[PDB]
Amino acid sequence: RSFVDAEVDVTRDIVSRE
Amino acid sequence: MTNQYGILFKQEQAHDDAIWSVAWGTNKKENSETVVTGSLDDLVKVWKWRDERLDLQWSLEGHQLGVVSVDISHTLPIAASSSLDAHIRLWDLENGKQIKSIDAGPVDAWTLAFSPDSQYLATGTHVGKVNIFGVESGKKEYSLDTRGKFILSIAYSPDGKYLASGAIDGIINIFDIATGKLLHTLEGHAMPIRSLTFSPDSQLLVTASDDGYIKIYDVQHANLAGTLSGHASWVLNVAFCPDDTHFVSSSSDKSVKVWDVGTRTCVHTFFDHQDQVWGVKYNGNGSKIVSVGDDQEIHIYDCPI
Amino acid sequence: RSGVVCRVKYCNSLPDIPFDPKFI
Amino acid sequence: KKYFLASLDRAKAEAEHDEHYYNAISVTTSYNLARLYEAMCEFHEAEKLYKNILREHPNYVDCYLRLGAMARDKGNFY
Repeated sequence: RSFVDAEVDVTRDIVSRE
Repeated sequence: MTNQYGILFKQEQAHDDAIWSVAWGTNKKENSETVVTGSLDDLVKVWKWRDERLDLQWSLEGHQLGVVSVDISHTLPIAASSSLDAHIRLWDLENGKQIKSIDAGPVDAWTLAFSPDSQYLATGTHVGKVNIFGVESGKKEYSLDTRGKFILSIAYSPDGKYLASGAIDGIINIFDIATGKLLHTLEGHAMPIRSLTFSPDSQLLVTASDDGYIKIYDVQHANLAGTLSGHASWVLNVAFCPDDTHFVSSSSDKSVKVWDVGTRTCVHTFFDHQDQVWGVKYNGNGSKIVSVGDDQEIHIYDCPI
Repeated sequence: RSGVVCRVKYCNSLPDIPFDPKFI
Repeated sequence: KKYFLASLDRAKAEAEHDEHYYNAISVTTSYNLARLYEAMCEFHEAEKLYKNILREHPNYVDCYLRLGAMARDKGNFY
Protein backbone atom coordinates (compact mmCIF):
# COMPACT_ATOMS: atom_id res chain seq x y z
CA ARG A 1 0.00 0.00 0.00
CA SER A 2 1.86 3.10 -1.17
CA PHE A 3 -0.65 5.70 0.04
CA VAL A 4 -0.91 4.07 3.48
CA ASP A 5 2.73 4.58 4.41
CA ALA A 6 2.47 8.32 3.75
CA GLU A 7 -0.48 8.65 6.16
CA VAL A 8 1.24 6.99 9.13
CA ASP A 9 2.48 10.33 10.46
CA VAL A 10 -0.92 12.01 10.07
CA THR A 11 -2.78 9.21 11.85
CA ARG A 12 -0.16 9.21 14.62
CA ASP A 13 -0.69 12.96 14.98
CA ILE A 14 -4.46 12.43 15.21
CA VAL A 15 -4.20 9.66 17.81
CA SER A 16 -1.48 11.36 19.86
CA ARG A 17 -3.97 13.99 21.08
CA GLU A 18 -7.02 11.75 21.56
CA MET B 1 -58.62 20.22 9.21
CA THR B 2 -54.89 19.50 9.43
CA ASN B 3 -54.28 15.80 10.12
CA GLN B 4 -51.29 14.55 12.12
CA TYR B 5 -50.09 11.21 13.44
CA GLY B 6 -51.41 10.49 16.92
CA ILE B 7 -53.08 7.91 19.14
CA LEU B 8 -56.88 8.01 19.09
CA PHE B 9 -57.96 5.04 21.22
CA LYS B 10 -56.38 2.58 23.65
CA GLN B 11 -58.04 -0.64 24.83
CA GLU B 12 -56.35 -1.87 28.01
CA GLN B 13 -56.47 -5.49 29.14
CA ALA B 14 -57.78 -6.45 25.71
CA HIS B 15 -56.62 -10.03 26.34
CA ASP B 16 -55.61 -11.87 29.49
CA ASP B 17 -52.13 -12.58 28.07
CA ALA B 18 -49.89 -11.20 25.34
CA ILE B 19 -51.55 -10.37 22.02
CA TRP B 20 -49.56 -12.09 19.28
CA SER B 21 -51.45 -11.13 16.11
CA VAL B 22 -54.00 -8.72 14.67
CA ALA B 23 -55.89 -8.23 11.42
CA TRP B 24 -57.99 -5.39 10.01
CA GLY B 25 -60.67 -5.99 7.41
CA THR B 26 -63.27 -3.77 5.78
CA ASN B 27 -66.64 -5.17 4.70
CA LYS B 28 -68.69 -3.20 2.18
CA LYS B 29 -72.09 -4.80 2.80
CA GLU B 30 -71.88 -4.37 6.57
CA ASN B 31 -69.95 -1.09 6.17
CA SER B 32 -68.34 -1.73 9.57
CA GLU B 33 -64.61 -2.04 10.15
CA THR B 34 -63.62 -5.23 11.97
CA VAL B 35 -60.52 -6.12 13.99
CA VAL B 36 -59.55 -9.69 14.90
CA THR B 37 -56.93 -10.31 17.59
CA GLY B 38 -55.30 -13.52 18.79
CA SER B 39 -53.46 -13.90 22.07
CA LEU B 40 -51.47 -16.37 24.16
CA ASP B 41 -54.49 -16.65 26.49
CA ASP B 42 -56.12 -19.01 23.94
CA LEU B 43 -58.86 -16.55 22.95
CA VAL B 44 -59.92 -14.92 19.70
CA LYS B 45 -61.79 -11.63 20.04
CA VAL B 46 -63.81 -9.79 17.38
CA TRP B 47 -64.24 -6.05 17.84
CA LYS B 48 -66.10 -3.51 15.71
CA TRP B 49 -64.63 -0.06 15.06
CA ARG B 50 -67.54 2.38 15.11
CA ASP B 51 -68.03 5.97 16.28
CA GLU B 52 -64.29 6.19 16.96
CA ARG B 53 -64.62 3.38 19.50
CA LEU B 54 -63.93 -0.35 19.78
CA ASP B 55 -66.88 -2.54 20.80
CA LEU B 56 -66.52 -6.28 21.34
CA GLN B 57 -68.76 -8.34 19.05
CA TRP B 58 -67.58 -11.95 19.46
CA SER B 59 -65.21 -13.78 21.81
CA LEU B 60 -64.32 -17.08 20.15
CA GLU B 61 -62.63 -19.94 22.00
CA GLY B 62 -61.38 -23.39 21.05
CA HIS B 63 -57.66 -22.97 20.49
CA GLN B 64 -55.62 -25.12 22.86
CA LEU B 65 -52.32 -23.24 23.04
CA GLY B 66 -51.55 -19.61 22.23
CA VAL B 67 -53.07 -18.10 19.11
CA VAL B 68 -50.15 -17.18 16.86
CA SER B 69 -51.89 -15.66 13.82
CA VAL B 70 -55.30 -14.22 12.99
CA ASP B 71 -56.39 -13.18 9.49
CA ILE B 72 -59.52 -11.88 7.76
CA SER B 73 -60.77 -12.21 4.20
CA HIS B 74 -60.72 -9.23 1.85
CA THR B 75 -64.18 -9.98 0.42
CA LEU B 76 -65.87 -12.75 2.40
CA PRO B 77 -66.99 -12.29 6.04
CA ILE B 78 -64.62 -15.07 7.15
CA ALA B 79 -61.68 -15.14 9.54
CA ALA B 80 -58.99 -17.69 10.34
CA SER B 81 -56.68 -18.33 13.28
CA SER B 82 -53.87 -20.71 14.19
CA SER B 83 -52.63 -21.79 17.62
CA LEU B 84 -49.29 -23.00 18.93
CA ASP B 85 -50.73 -26.53 18.75
CA ALA B 86 -50.91 -26.28 14.92
CA HIS B 87 -54.73 -26.26 14.96
CA ILE B 88 -56.40 -24.01 12.38
CA ARG B 89 -59.94 -22.73 12.84
CA LEU B 90 -62.26 -20.81 10.52
CA TRP B 91 -64.77 -18.40 12.05
CA ASP B 92 -67.87 -16.82 10.53
CA LEU B 93 -67.58 -13.17 11.55
CA GLU B 94 -71.30 -12.62 10.91
CA ASN B 95 -72.40 -15.08 13.61
CA GLY B 96 -69.17 -15.86 15.48
CA LYS B 97 -69.40 -19.61 14.81
CA GLN B 98 -66.56 -21.99 13.99
CA ILE B 99 -67.01 -22.84 10.31
CA LYS B 100 -64.53 -25.72 10.41
CA SER B 101 -61.27 -26.92 11.95
CA ILE B 102 -58.07 -28.28 10.42
CA ASP B 103 -55.81 -30.43 12.61
CA ALA B 104 -52.43 -29.73 11.00
CA GLY B 105 -50.54 -32.28 13.10
CA PRO B 106 -48.10 -31.24 15.82
CA VAL B 107 -45.70 -29.30 13.57
CA ASP B 108 -47.49 -27.77 10.57
CA ALA B 109 -49.68 -24.65 10.54
CA TRP B 110 -47.50 -21.96 12.09
CA THR B 111 -48.83 -18.74 10.52
CA LEU B 112 -51.83 -18.15 8.28
CA ALA B 113 -52.41 -16.11 5.13
CA PHE B 114 -55.58 -15.58 3.10
CA SER B 115 -55.25 -15.81 -0.67
CA PRO B 116 -56.43 -12.74 -2.60
CA ASP B 117 -59.66 -14.57 -3.46
CA SER B 118 -59.91 -15.84 0.15
CA GLN B 119 -60.23 -19.37 -1.26
CA TYR B 120 -57.10 -20.78 0.40
CA LEU B 121 -54.99 -20.64 3.55
CA ALA B 122 -51.21 -20.64 3.15
CA THR B 123 -49.18 -21.65 6.20
CA GLY B 124 -45.49 -22.31 6.71
CA THR B 125 -44.39 -25.54 8.35
CA HIS B 126 -41.59 -26.90 10.50
CA VAL B 127 -40.21 -29.17 7.77
CA GLY B 128 -39.86 -26.32 5.28
CA LYS B 129 -42.90 -26.54 3.00
CA VAL B 130 -45.76 -24.06 2.62
CA ASN B 131 -48.95 -26.10 2.86
CA ILE B 132 -52.12 -24.84 1.17
CA PHE B 133 -55.55 -25.68 2.59
CA GLY B 134 -58.84 -25.23 0.77
CA VAL B 135 -61.07 -22.81 2.65
CA GLU B 136 -64.13 -24.69 1.44
CA SER B 137 -62.37 -28.06 1.24
CA GLY B 138 -60.55 -27.90 4.58
CA LYS B 139 -57.81 -30.22 3.30
CA LYS B 140 -54.18 -29.80 2.24
CA GLU B 141 -54.55 -29.41 -1.52
CA TYR B 142 -50.77 -29.40 -2.08
CA SER B 143 -47.53 -27.90 -0.79
CA LEU B 144 -44.53 -25.98 -2.14
CA ASP B 145 -41.16 -27.18 -0.84
CA THR B 146 -38.33 -24.76 -0.05
CA ARG B 147 -35.76 -27.26 1.28
CA GLY B 148 -35.24 -24.74 4.08
CA LYS B 149 -35.83 -24.53 7.82
CA PHE B 150 -38.83 -23.24 9.81
CA ILE B 151 -40.87 -20.72 7.83
CA LEU B 152 -41.79 -17.91 10.22
CA SER B 153 -43.85 -15.67 7.92
CA ILE B 154 -46.02 -15.99 4.82
CA ALA B 155 -47.49 -13.46 2.41
CA TYR B 156 -49.80 -13.34 -0.61
CA SER B 157 -49.27 -10.82 -3.37
CA PRO B 158 -52.48 -8.83 -4.00
CA ASP B 159 -52.44 -9.90 -7.66
CA GLY B 160 -52.02 -13.55 -6.63
CA LYS B 161 -48.94 -14.29 -8.75
CA TYR B 162 -46.50 -15.11 -5.94
CA LEU B 163 -46.47 -16.23 -2.32
CA ALA B 164 -43.37 -15.36 -0.31
CA SER B 165 -41.84 -17.12 2.69
CA GLY B 166 -39.15 -16.23 5.21
CA ALA B 167 -37.02 -18.83 6.96
CA ILE B 168 -35.25 -19.01 10.32
CA ASP B 169 -31.90 -18.54 8.54
CA GLY B 170 -32.90 -15.28 6.83
CA ILE B 171 -33.44 -16.79 3.37
CA ILE B 172 -36.43 -15.53 1.38
CA ASN B 173 -38.24 -17.72 -1.15
CA ILE B 174 -40.72 -16.46 -3.75
CA PHE B 175 -42.97 -19.01 -5.46
CA ASP B 176 -45.10 -18.55 -8.57
CA ILE B 177 -48.66 -19.41 -7.56
CA ALA B 178 -49.75 -20.33 -11.09
CA THR B 179 -47.13 -23.06 -11.55
CA GLY B 180 -46.03 -23.66 -7.95
CA LYS B 181 -42.36 -23.25 -8.87
CA LEU B 182 -39.71 -21.62 -6.67
CA LEU B 183 -39.00 -18.46 -8.67
CA HIS B 184 -36.28 -17.03 -6.41
CA THR B 185 -34.28 -17.94 -3.30
CA LEU B 186 -32.70 -14.80 -1.84
CA GLU B 187 -30.10 -14.48 0.90
CA GLY B 188 -32.18 -11.89 2.73
CA HIS B 189 -30.95 -11.57 6.32
CA ALA B 190 -28.87 -13.72 8.66
CA MET B 191 -31.49 -13.74 11.45
CA PRO B 192 -35.05 -15.09 11.44
CA ILE B 193 -37.61 -13.23 9.33
CA ARG B 194 -40.78 -12.96 11.42
CA SER B 195 -42.84 -10.90 8.96
CA LEU B 196 -42.80 -10.09 5.25
CA THR B 197 -45.42 -8.37 3.12
CA PHE B 198 -46.15 -7.34 -0.46
CA SER B 199 -47.01 -3.94 -1.87
CA PRO B 200 -50.63 -3.26 -2.89
CA ASP B 201 -49.40 -3.22 -6.51
CA SER B 202 -47.40 -6.44 -5.88
CA GLN B 203 -44.24 -4.65 -7.06
CA LEU B 204 -42.32 -4.53 -3.76
CA LEU B 205 -41.58 -7.15 -1.10
CA VAL B 206 -40.78 -5.81 2.37
CA THR B 207 -39.23 -8.19 4.91
CA ALA B 208 -38.39 -7.76 8.59
CA SER B 209 -35.88 -9.73 10.66
CA ASP B 210 -34.43 -9.98 14.16
CA ASP B 211 -31.38 -7.91 13.16
CA GLY B 212 -33.50 -4.74 13.30
CA TYR B 213 -33.38 -4.22 9.53
CA ILE B 214 -36.19 -3.93 6.99
CA LYS B 215 -35.21 -4.99 3.47
CA ILE B 216 -37.11 -3.95 0.34
CA TYR B 217 -37.06 -6.13 -2.78
CA ASP B 218 -38.32 -5.65 -6.32
CA VAL B 219 -40.17 -8.90 -6.98
CA GLN B 220 -39.97 -8.50 -10.76
CA HIS B 221 -36.18 -8.85 -10.68
CA ALA B 222 -35.84 -9.87 -7.00
CA ASN B 223 -33.25 -7.12 -6.51
CA LEU B 224 -32.55 -5.33 -3.23
CA ALA B 225 -34.26 -1.94 -3.49
CA GLY B 226 -33.01 -0.72 -0.12
CA THR B 227 -32.41 -1.42 3.55
CA LEU B 228 -33.99 0.45 6.47
CA SER B 229 -32.76 0.68 10.06
CA GLY B 230 -33.85 2.51 13.19
CA HIS B 231 -35.39 -0.19 15.37
CA ALA B 232 -33.39 -0.92 18.52
CA SER B 233 -34.52 -4.56 18.75
CA TRP B 234 -36.24 -7.27 16.73
CA VAL B 235 -38.71 -6.16 14.08
CA LEU B 236 -41.81 -8.32 14.50
CA ASN B 237 -44.35 -7.14 11.91
CA VAL B 238 -44.66 -5.06 8.75
CA ALA B 239 -47.76 -3.92 6.86
CA PHE B 240 -48.12 -1.78 3.74
CA CYS B 241 -50.33 1.28 3.55
CA PRO B 242 -53.23 1.29 1.07
CA ASP B 243 -51.81 4.49 -0.45
CA ASP B 244 -48.80 2.32 -1.45
CA THR B 245 -46.31 5.13 -0.62
CA HIS B 246 -45.97 4.23 3.08
CA PHE B 247 -45.75 1.22 5.35
CA VAL B 248 -45.58 0.52 9.08
CA SER B 249 -43.50 -1.82 11.21
CA SER B 250 -43.27 -2.90 14.84
CA SER B 251 -40.42 -4.14 17.00
CA SER B 252 -39.42 -5.59 20.36
CA ASP B 253 -38.23 -2.07 21.27
CA LYS B 254 -41.87 -1.13 22.04
CA SER B 255 -42.17 1.22 19.06
CA VAL B 256 -44.20 1.31 15.85
CA LYS B 257 -42.41 2.98 12.93
CA VAL B 258 -44.04 4.31 9.76
CA TRP B 259 -41.60 4.42 6.84
CA ASP B 260 -41.79 6.16 3.47
CA VAL B 261 -40.75 3.82 0.67
CA GLY B 262 -39.84 6.70 -1.62
CA THR B 263 -37.46 8.61 0.64
CA ARG B 264 -36.70 5.38 2.55
CA THR B 265 -36.96 7.31 5.83
CA CYS B 266 -38.99 6.60 8.95
CA VAL B 267 -41.65 9.31 8.96
CA HIS B 268 -43.10 8.63 12.43
CA THR B 269 -42.54 6.53 15.54
CA PHE B 270 -45.02 5.69 18.30
CA PHE B 271 -43.61 4.84 21.74
CA ASP B 272 -46.94 4.33 23.51
CA HIS B 273 -46.65 0.56 23.93
CA GLN B 274 -44.97 -0.76 27.07
CA ASP B 275 -43.79 -4.13 25.72
CA GLN B 276 -43.06 -6.04 22.53
CA VAL B 277 -45.42 -4.85 19.81
CA TRP B 278 -46.23 -8.10 18.03
CA GLY B 279 -48.77 -6.88 15.48
CA VAL B 280 -49.36 -3.77 13.39
CA LYS B 281 -51.88 -3.33 10.59
CA TYR B 282 -53.52 -0.71 8.39
CA ASN B 283 -57.23 -0.13 7.92
CA GLY B 284 -59.02 -0.25 4.56
CA ASN B 285 -58.30 3.32 3.45
CA GLY B 286 -55.00 3.72 5.30
CA SER B 287 -56.11 6.41 7.75
CA LYS B 288 -55.77 4.16 10.82
CA ILE B 289 -53.18 1.79 12.28
CA VAL B 290 -53.92 -0.94 14.83
CA SER B 291 -51.12 -2.30 17.03
CA VAL B 292 -51.08 -5.10 19.61
CA GLY B 293 -48.33 -6.39 21.85
CA ASP B 294 -47.31 -8.18 25.03
CA ASP B 295 -48.81 -5.41 27.19
CA GLN B 296 -52.27 -6.78 26.25
CA GLU B 297 -53.21 -3.41 24.73
CA ILE B 298 -54.80 -2.42 21.43
CA HIS B 299 -53.76 0.99 20.10
CA ILE B 300 -55.37 2.85 17.19
CA TYR B 301 -53.36 5.60 15.49
CA ASP B 302 -54.70 8.23 13.12
CA CYS B 303 -52.84 8.96 9.89
CA PRO B 304 -53.02 11.74 7.29
CA ILE B 305 -54.34 10.89 3.84
CA ARG C 1 -37.16 -38.53 38.36
CA SER C 2 -39.07 -36.27 35.94
CA GLY C 3 -38.68 -32.53 35.58
CA VAL C 4 -38.25 -29.58 33.26
CA VAL C 5 -35.38 -30.22 30.85
CA CYS C 6 -32.97 -27.35 31.51
CA ARG C 7 -29.21 -27.53 32.06
CA VAL C 8 -28.14 -24.77 34.45
CA LYS C 9 -24.95 -23.04 33.29
CA TYR C 10 -22.93 -20.67 35.47
CA CYS C 11 -21.64 -18.26 32.84
CA ASN C 12 -18.89 -15.61 33.02
CA SER C 13 -19.18 -13.70 29.74
CA LEU C 14 -16.80 -10.78 29.30
CA PRO C 15 -18.14 -7.44 28.04
CA ASP C 16 -17.57 -6.25 24.51
CA ILE C 17 -14.56 -4.03 23.85
CA PRO C 18 -15.53 -0.43 24.72
CA PHE C 19 -15.65 2.08 21.88
CA ASP C 20 -16.75 5.23 23.68
CA PRO C 21 -16.39 8.60 21.94
CA LYS C 22 -12.86 9.95 22.12
CA PHE C 23 -11.94 13.13 23.96
CA ILE C 24 -9.54 15.62 22.36
CA LYS D 1 -25.57 14.79 17.93
CA LYS D 2 -26.04 18.56 18.15
CA TYR D 3 -22.65 19.03 19.83
CA PHE D 4 -20.79 16.69 17.47
CA LEU D 5 -22.27 18.51 14.47
CA ALA D 6 -21.34 21.85 16.03
CA SER D 7 -17.80 20.60 16.65
CA LEU D 8 -17.46 19.50 13.03
CA ASP D 9 -18.88 22.83 11.87
CA ARG D 10 -16.52 24.79 14.13
CA ALA D 11 -13.46 22.80 13.06
CA LYS D 12 -14.42 23.39 9.43
CA ALA D 13 -15.10 27.08 10.03
CA GLU D 14 -11.73 27.81 11.67
CA ALA D 15 -9.74 25.40 9.49
CA GLU D 16 -8.04 28.21 7.55
CA HIS D 17 -6.35 29.45 10.73
CA ASP D 18 -4.68 26.02 11.02
CA GLU D 19 -5.70 23.36 8.51
CA HIS D 20 -3.43 20.59 9.80
CA TYR D 21 -4.61 20.67 13.41
CA TYR D 22 -8.28 21.18 12.58
CA ASN D 23 -8.26 18.31 10.08
CA ALA D 24 -7.21 15.93 12.86
CA ILE D 25 -9.76 17.44 15.26
CA SER D 26 -12.48 16.90 12.65
CA VAL D 27 -11.33 13.31 12.11
CA THR D 28 -11.87 12.47 15.78
CA THR D 29 -15.16 14.38 15.87
CA SER D 30 -16.32 12.58 12.72
CA TYR D 31 -15.59 9.19 14.28
CA ASN D 32 -17.56 10.27 17.36
CA LEU D 33 -20.57 11.22 15.23
CA ALA D 34 -20.41 7.89 13.39
CA ARG D 35 -20.34 6.07 16.73
CA LEU D 36 -23.36 8.14 17.76
CA TYR D 37 -25.25 7.22 14.59
CA GLU D 38 -24.52 3.61 15.53
CA ALA D 39 -26.08 4.46 18.90
CA MET D 40 -29.11 6.05 17.19
CA CYS D 41 -29.37 2.94 14.95
CA GLU D 42 -28.48 4.91 11.81
CA PHE D 43 -26.06 2.21 10.72
CA HIS D 44 -26.11 3.34 7.08
CA GLU D 45 -24.92 6.84 7.98
CA ALA D 46 -22.43 5.41 10.47
CA GLU D 47 -21.06 2.97 7.90
CA LYS D 48 -20.79 5.70 5.26
CA LEU D 49 -18.98 7.97 7.72
CA TYR D 50 -16.62 5.20 8.82
CA LYS D 51 -15.82 4.44 5.18
CA ASN D 52 -15.32 8.15 4.49
CA ILE D 53 -12.81 8.33 7.34
CA LEU D 54 -11.05 5.15 6.22
CA ARG D 55 -10.80 6.44 2.65
CA GLU D 56 -8.69 9.43 3.72
CA HIS D 57 -7.07 7.93 6.86
CA PRO D 58 -6.46 4.23 6.15
CA ASN D 59 -4.50 3.97 9.43
CA TYR D 60 -7.54 4.64 11.65
CA VAL D 61 -7.92 1.15 13.10
CA ASP D 62 -11.05 1.96 15.10
CA CYS D 63 -13.03 2.60 11.92
CA TYR D 64 -12.13 -0.85 10.57
CA LEU D 65 -13.14 -2.40 13.90
CA ARG D 66 -16.45 -0.52 13.96
CA LEU D 67 -17.29 -1.70 10.45
CA GLY D 68 -16.42 -5.23 11.53
CA ALA D 69 -18.51 -4.87 14.68
CA MET D 70 -21.47 -3.59 12.66
CA ALA D 71 -21.04 -6.47 10.21
CA ARG D 72 -20.92 -8.88 13.15
CA ASP D 73 -24.00 -7.19 14.61
CA LYS D 74 -25.71 -7.71 11.25
CA GLY D 75 -24.69 -11.36 11.64
CA ASN D 76 -22.20 -11.46 8.74
CA PHE D 77 -19.26 -12.99 10.56
CA TYR D 78 -17.06 -13.38 7.48
